[PDB]
Amino acid sequence: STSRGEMSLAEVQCHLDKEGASNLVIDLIMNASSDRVFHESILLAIALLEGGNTTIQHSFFCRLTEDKKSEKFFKVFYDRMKVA
Amino acid sequence: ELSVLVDVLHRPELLFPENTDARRKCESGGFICKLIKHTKQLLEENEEKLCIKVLQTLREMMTKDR
Amino acid sequence: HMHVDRDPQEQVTPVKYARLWSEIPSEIAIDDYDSSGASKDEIKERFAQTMEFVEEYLRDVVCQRFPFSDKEKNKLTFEVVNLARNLIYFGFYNFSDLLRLTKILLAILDCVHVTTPEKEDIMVMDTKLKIIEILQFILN
Repeated sequence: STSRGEMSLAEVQCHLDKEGASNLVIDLIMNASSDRVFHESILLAIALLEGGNTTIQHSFFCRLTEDKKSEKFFKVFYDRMKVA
Repeated sequence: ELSVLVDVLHRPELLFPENTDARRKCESGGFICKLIKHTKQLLEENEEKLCIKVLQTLREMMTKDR
Repeated sequence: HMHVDRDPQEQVTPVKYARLWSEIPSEIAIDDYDSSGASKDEIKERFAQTMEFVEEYLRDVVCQRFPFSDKEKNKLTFEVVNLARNLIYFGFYNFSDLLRLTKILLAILDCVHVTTPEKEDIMVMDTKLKIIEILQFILN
């Protein structure tokens, strides 16, 4: 028929989640060295999580729980807020 | 032009001939997976502009009126 | 290594900025900006046969159905494309010639597309990486 990729916002977010864009953004935040990279990672995560997608929140929680490296992930936010 | 690039990234499997190996690989969504996998290790070699462009395009993939 | 990497040949930039405004730059047709080489031709004519040999060899590789199947021909292809890259970056090619070579390389890759665990040859990937510098130079 029309052969149109309707791809509503929720299914687009879940689709990009399956490949692991969540891991991409969390790792970019983890090993960020420039302000612009961290800012773009934050914006990407905001756009990805918009709408309260439960799958993406579950993926974040699962990786943060299974990964022992999350201490620097929280430190990156803590020191940014402290500097502010 | 940026919108054209994003639209291509939604469905890049159409650019290949049907029933070929490239097209079966791309039809399964492996292109975006490979792209993000390369982007993951990309930050070490100090390519800030290229990683920024990749992230901005991935973010703009989440927009309406496409 | 004997002739190409020798004096007085040296690297040339493809994008210029200190363009003197008082100069001509007339309508200059379309594909004749890369001209007025009154001094480069004296070096050019002796490698003219080499360059046309490179072009005809790449066209022959285009004619071959599978360009990256023979292991022993891969060495010749790799060093030929390396020589072509070094010739280009030293300023030995014109604009139309660069377009012809670009079409040849794209035809090679398109034939590879038509052809399309599995430990591919590392030097095949090296050959594929080699032409990317040529593409960057022609875009500039």
